[PDB]
Amino acid sequence: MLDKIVIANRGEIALRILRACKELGIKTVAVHSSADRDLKHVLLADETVCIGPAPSVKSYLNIPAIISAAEITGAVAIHPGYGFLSENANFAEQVERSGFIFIGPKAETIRLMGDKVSAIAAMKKAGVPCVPGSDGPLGDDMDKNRAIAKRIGYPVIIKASGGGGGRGMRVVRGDAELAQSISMTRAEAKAAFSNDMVYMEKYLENPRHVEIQVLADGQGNAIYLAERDCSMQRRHQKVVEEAPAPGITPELRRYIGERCAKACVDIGYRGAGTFEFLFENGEFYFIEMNTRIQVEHPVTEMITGVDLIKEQLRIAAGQPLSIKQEEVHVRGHAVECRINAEDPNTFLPSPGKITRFHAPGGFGVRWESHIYAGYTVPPYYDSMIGKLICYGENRDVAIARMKNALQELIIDGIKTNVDLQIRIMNDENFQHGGTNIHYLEKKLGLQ
Amino acid sequence: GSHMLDKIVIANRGEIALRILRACKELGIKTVAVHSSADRDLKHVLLADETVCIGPAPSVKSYLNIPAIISAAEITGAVAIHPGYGFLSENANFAEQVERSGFIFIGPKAETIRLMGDKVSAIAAMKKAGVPCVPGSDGPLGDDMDKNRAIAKRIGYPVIIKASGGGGGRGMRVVRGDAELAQSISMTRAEAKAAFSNDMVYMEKYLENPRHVEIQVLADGQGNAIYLAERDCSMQRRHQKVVEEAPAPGITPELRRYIGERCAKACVDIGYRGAGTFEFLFENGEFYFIEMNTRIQVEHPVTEMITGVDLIKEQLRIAAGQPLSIKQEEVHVRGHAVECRINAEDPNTFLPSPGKITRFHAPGGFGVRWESHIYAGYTVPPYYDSMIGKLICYGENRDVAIARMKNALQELIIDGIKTNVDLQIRIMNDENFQHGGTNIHYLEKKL
Ligand SMILES: Nc1ncnc2c1ncn2[C@@H]1O[C@H](COP(=O)(O)OP(=O)(O)O)[C@@H](O)[C@H]1O
Ligand SMILES: Nc1ncnc2c1ncn2[C@@H]1O[C@H](COP(=O)(O)OP(=O)(O)O)[C@@H](O)[C@H]1O
Ligand SMILES: Nc1ncnc2c1ncn2[C@@H]1O[C@H](COP(=O)(O)OP(=O)(O)O)[C@@H](O)[C@H]1O
Ligand SMILES: Nc1ncnc2c1ncn2[C@@H]1O[C@H](COP(=O)(O)OP(=O)(O)O)[C@@H](O)[C@H]1O
Ligand SMILES: [Mg+2]
Ligand SMILES: [Mg+2]
Repeated sequence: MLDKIVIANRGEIALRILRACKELGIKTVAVHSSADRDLKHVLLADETVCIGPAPSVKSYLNIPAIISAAEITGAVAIHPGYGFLSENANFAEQVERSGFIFIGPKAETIRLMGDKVSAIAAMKKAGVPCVPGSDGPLGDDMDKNRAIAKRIGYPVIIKASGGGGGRGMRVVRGDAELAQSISMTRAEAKAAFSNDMVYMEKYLENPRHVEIQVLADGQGNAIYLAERDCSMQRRHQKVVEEAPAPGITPELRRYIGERCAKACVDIGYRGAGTFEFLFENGEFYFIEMNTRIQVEHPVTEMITGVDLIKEQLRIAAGQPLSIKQEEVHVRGHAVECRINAEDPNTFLPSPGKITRFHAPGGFGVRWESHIYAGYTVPPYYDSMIGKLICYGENRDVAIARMKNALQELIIDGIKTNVDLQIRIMNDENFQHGGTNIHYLEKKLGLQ
Repeated sequence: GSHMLDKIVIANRGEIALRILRACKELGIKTVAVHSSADRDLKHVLLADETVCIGPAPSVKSYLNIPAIISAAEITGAVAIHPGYGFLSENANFAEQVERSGFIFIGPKAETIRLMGDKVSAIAAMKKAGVPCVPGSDGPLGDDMDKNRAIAKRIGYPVIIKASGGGGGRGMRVVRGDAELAQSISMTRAEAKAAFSNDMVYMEKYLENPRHVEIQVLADGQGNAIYLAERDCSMQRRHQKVVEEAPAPGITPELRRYIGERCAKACVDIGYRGAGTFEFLFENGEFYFIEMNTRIQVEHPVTEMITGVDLIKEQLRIAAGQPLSIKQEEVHVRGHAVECRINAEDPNTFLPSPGKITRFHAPGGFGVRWESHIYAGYTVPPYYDSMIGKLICYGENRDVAIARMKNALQELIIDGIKTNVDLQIRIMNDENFQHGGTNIHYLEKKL
């Protein structure tokens, strides 16, 4: 019944969604900005509609233009991908009210779980352990704020409730920096996400980032698809993700997986989502839920055989999961390296025209990207231009294949992080596995 | 497990040389690329640790230059040579010379190449082993036409003349009656002598309605052997394969086990070592042996997708003296995979299309695998086979595999030369291919 869907996104994820539609005989409508007319998926799409000028605020965040596009092409559903309006409760409400299927959760669920402050409360209520913190928004009373920081114990982190992508988070190591770190985060969050709401959380020094993939049909069925380790980070943003997570025992996998599946049923969750945790000394601590598909979804696909984009579409078309928990089986290992148009050392954005391009191939090699020779990477958007995912019968083979595939990958004409990713694959501690969320920056000697 | 071979010479070119190169690099084996003077810019040559030019462009002077190839191993201090497919891979003289010079032939023992590689000797052995063959001259044809007419009378007059030392569909002519017989034997002998340096021909009954079904084997040479399902390769032009798939449609679990066990038994009985394929004509529920490839095959990736076994790595493990790791009961068929060969030829007149590839884009996505050395800027030489790449698509079922293939072929861009991409698109759209079980004559009849 999903004859035509609007892909409310761009770049690599838009192409990912397009491919899934194409395989399923579903008509595609590519909505794009005036800077994105030459996107790969825009050229492969059945229909195209320019929804605004180059800036995201004036295009991909343009709610009325996106709905109008669905309206005028007579689409039935809208896939928001990740970022942009995918976790915008207002968007979902309006799409559904306009008579279109929103390929994601109900808006009440987006507001419960997509907003971080409310998410933590709902998880402390439902029987999921969280990181000790302010357990509410922070007020302007700075004596009250200091008491909190003393309860949980420095270092602490100030986090934006409406934040994402590593934005709106500042680490506080003592009272001397607390007032100004709160103020600057409120400001950064206000200008980046609207919402100036911030809370306080204990800053964990030695955890790993372990996240649990879930699918739920909104009819009372909910499964978990093992986990992903995403501990290799810079500026609180993921650089390498892998699945399964090393060193996670079957007893722990089942413990935490069942909690997340239970949480989904208890909240009536609908679609794909990810529960993100800080994992340290054998314990999981909930930090946030992404109520949407995630960038790193392919590594889970490769180890399970489950097509998560197709599953999202199954759920949106009103069909229950026909995958049961005992039918989920992990085989092998997959690693994903994000490819970013940025300086390999300074990490400042590198827009420009790609003058030469060559993609890697081979058994277990999966290249996810819209880039091509002669494609100009625009300055307006996130720097991630592609994803390289390698699968292998085991983790050593996955990493060996990634080294090989990074050696084949050519992207000339702009700076990229390919050199960085080769360095990480060659890191003896990454090869042993289980490095923490602070490792990459420590290795790079980043003050 | 034991240490891998330190260093190998890859004694081939094109897509199979790159495939072997990738396997070496995952296993930490150093690579030596021997190449002709026309192949300096091959992708695997550009990736190889060491390169040696073994002669000028013509294959006779380079990839068939036995002493140059062996000398190359010695100069680089390689310990083994992998012959790929074609060229010297089923040349028993080469395998002997390789061993007598102190290197490992990553292949069967030379004795086994003579027994099973030669088509006349292989028919004889299999018949003595109690393996059904196609009725035929059961011996080389001589020069007196009365005796040759008499053999055709016995078996029945669609007959085919086949070169004992032939391969790639070459050195084969169908004969409909007496009038054509003398000239057909004569032309087949002359073609064989020029192509394979062996003018030996035999006569076989020409089967009207069979499918091409072949069984993958893997033997450690120590007495253990397994099979890895079957492949159907019935879509052919000039008796050479165009599309391959695995598993073969209409082959049951019970039937697969029947033929697989017999092939595995045959390996133990003849002392086979390495990867191999037994090729059958499958007609009226019965298998009839036609040949054994005593080497890796072009289409090995379809079997890898549906079994998870890395056939090249297994070749290298076995050549390192490792016994088979994989037991028969560990081998499981999952899903379905299709391969479309990509050839630089006119899609309609099949005229060779050498030249510079000016634009190139590989297909990507879940379940899509691309096996090719080609790149934008690369010149396809006129000296060698037209096959420039292989596209392989996997799905949870055959319908999914075929829809994915369609889409992948549509994404593929190769400008500058003519290719058969458009024929493969016609084939995926063919109602009878979609049905399955089309016979070996279908593609040419469709045309
Ligand atoms: N709440 C949000 N609002 C707007 N954009 C977001 C939000 N969360 C994430 N994004 C954006 O979506 C993209 C993917 O986010 P990222 O955190 O890199 O991946 P993931 O969370 O899927 O692992 C980034 O460009 C990021 O800035
Ligand atoms: N309490 C904490 N202690 C230590 N690190 C944290 C904490 N909260 C977040 N982080 C760091 O920031 C990363 C992203 O956290 P998250 O809350 O999911 O932010 P985002 O919304 O940007 O995805 C984590 O992987 C971790 O490295
Ligand atoms: N006995 C042989 N002598 C020389 N070349 C061969 C021989 N057998 C196969 N080839 C070549 O090897 C390549 C692969 O053979 P082909 O028949 O296409 O694949 P396969 O038999 O692996 O399915 C082709 O170029 C073919 O011409
Ligand atoms: N007896 C036969 N009757 C009909 N077709 C045949 C026969 N033998 C071979 N062929 C056709 O030629 C193809 C190649 O046969 P094969 O002996 O494997 O030659 P090659 O060494 O060239 O691979 C087969 O797949 C089949 O389609
Ligand atoms: Mg997060
Ligand atoms: Mg053959």
